[PDB]
Amino acid sequence: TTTFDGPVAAERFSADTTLEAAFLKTTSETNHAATIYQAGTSGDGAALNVISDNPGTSAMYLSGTETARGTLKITHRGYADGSDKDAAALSLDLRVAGTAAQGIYVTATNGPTKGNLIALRNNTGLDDFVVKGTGRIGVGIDRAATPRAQVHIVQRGDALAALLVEGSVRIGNAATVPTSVDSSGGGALYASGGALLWRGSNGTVTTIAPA
Amino acid sequence: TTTFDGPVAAERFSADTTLEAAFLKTTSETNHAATIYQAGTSGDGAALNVISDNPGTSAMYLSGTETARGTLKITHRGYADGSDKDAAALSLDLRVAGTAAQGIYVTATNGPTKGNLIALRNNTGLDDFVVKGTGRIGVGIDRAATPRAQVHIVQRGDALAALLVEGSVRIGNAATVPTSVDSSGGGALYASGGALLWRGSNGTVTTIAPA
Amino acid sequence: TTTFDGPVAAERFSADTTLEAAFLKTTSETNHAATIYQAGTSGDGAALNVISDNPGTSAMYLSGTETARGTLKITHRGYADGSDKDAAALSLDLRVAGTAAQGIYVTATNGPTKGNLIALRNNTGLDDFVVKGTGRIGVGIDRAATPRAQVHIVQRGDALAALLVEGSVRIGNAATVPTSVDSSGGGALYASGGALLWRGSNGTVTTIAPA
Ligand code: NA
Ligand code: NA
Ligand code: NA
Repeated sequence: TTTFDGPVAAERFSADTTLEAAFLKTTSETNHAATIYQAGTSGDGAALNVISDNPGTSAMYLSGTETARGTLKITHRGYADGSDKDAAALSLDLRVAGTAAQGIYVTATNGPTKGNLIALRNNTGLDDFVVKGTGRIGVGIDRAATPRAQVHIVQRGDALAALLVEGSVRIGNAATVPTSVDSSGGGALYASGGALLWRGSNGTVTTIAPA
Repeated sequence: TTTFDGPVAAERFSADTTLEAAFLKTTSETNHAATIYQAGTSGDGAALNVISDNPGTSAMYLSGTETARGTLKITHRGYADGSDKDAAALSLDLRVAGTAAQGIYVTATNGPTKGNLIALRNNTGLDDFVVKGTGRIGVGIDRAATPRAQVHIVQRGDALAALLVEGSVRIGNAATVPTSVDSSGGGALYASGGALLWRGSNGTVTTIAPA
Repeated sequence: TTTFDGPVAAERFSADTTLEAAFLKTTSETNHAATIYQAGTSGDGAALNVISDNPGTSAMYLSGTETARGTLKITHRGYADGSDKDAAALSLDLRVAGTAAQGIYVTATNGPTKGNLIALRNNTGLDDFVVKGTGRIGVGIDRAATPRAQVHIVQRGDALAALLVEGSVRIGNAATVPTSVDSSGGGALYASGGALLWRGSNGTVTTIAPA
């Protein structure tokens, strides 16, 4: 063993070992524990290449305790001319035909979070796609609004419909008969005893078609 | 070149080079290859800061061969008082106006996986949002259940509707006329020859409105 | 301080410090800046283990400027026998009961991207689930096609319906009355003045049920 009381600088560091090759611990209010930087401006060089051959353990663990930031924060620095149309911030490949591996898995093992499970926020003023902690889904709703149904879709822009279905729509019997409609007016379409019914905004209930 | 036959300890390691700055290889059944740890409890210090200026290659590659874990596993250690409402496990920023970069891209280049493409599982007993390997989507279905349509939504909790649409609903002609309904009863709404039809649970088929 | 003019090799590198423990900078068109490799084929060893105790800063930052690749690229090397049914490429755990932390957050802080916010592409020829830069959503649409509504669902495979709703469907009044239908034929279902209406493919408009 060799102990340097100060910093070491070198052209390169390498270890091929049965010990843990690196343990880098920093305690500071200003310094990161590690910076890895690829300054090349072309070629086949990444900043960081991580590989595991061990099937019994995650190739990589990341744990944080942030109050107002992402545990992993990924920035893609794009191009004003749109020459990055084939790039992504995050790309996942599930390789090997026959695999049953999942793509993205999100849970909360001590109990449900009160925060959004996913929030895609590209267009100003909107939640393009959001799944709330409650499980309700918004599609084009006002940003940070509470969805007013299990799934809430708003027709935006020059879209000609809120919803297109190329196929049939099954509607199960409602467990509770509606007594109201949405604040956007219109009405409530539901099944009751196998029949199709509409409650309109003025409170008229019509059986449209029988069981 | 300098070869240490044993471990090296130092106050800091730095390299500014044209070689690969670090190669850390471990072969073990108990040791990780590398641990990076920020022990600070406040300030602007991260554990790991990775940057690339090379547009021709991913800033970071991660490859694993896990049988029952995530290739990247991210844990956010939260707070019982909800003081982490602005935090996230994963945060992506697509910067530079004019960019055409994508957010999240998932595929399976050797053939389709049999596992879930995404599974958001916050609430006990439920799949809040799941996209199966088949492409079917569940919203509030029982956890791990097979969706019973291309998209299957269940009205949960105190939601007043399964689906709210602020706009019109287009229904294309069904390629195959329904001959059955869902196990939750109710019926099947479909278009046929431009007309709107309902099949009820007792098998009655009604043309509600003409083409 | 100690300066090595050449490469250093050792059995292990460790630092427990108040400085940044590691700064690894490479400028090259062929070399990565760092490779971390777990060559073990069993056990509890990961390649990389990253931990932060600092709540004021992301545990990990990643920044890239790719034109045609992912900033973070994750590959899971699977198994032909499906013995990886419990594995995932990305796994997120929001821990601590009471937490309000979010799962996945995606935005574009300089203005909207023109690329897909999320694209799940498992089945050949299809977009299983895609959210376009515009916010439109496709479910089973042809891969890379533009959705023809805010949400566009296609009944695929042996699914018996495009959409199943176990609950009621609220339809708000349409801000603009439809004057056309989809290219898949059928018609347009909408609310108008609290009433339910259908426009069929031949242009007939029927009030199905009153407000
Ligand atoms: Na639009
Ligand atoms: Na609820
Ligand atoms: Na199917």
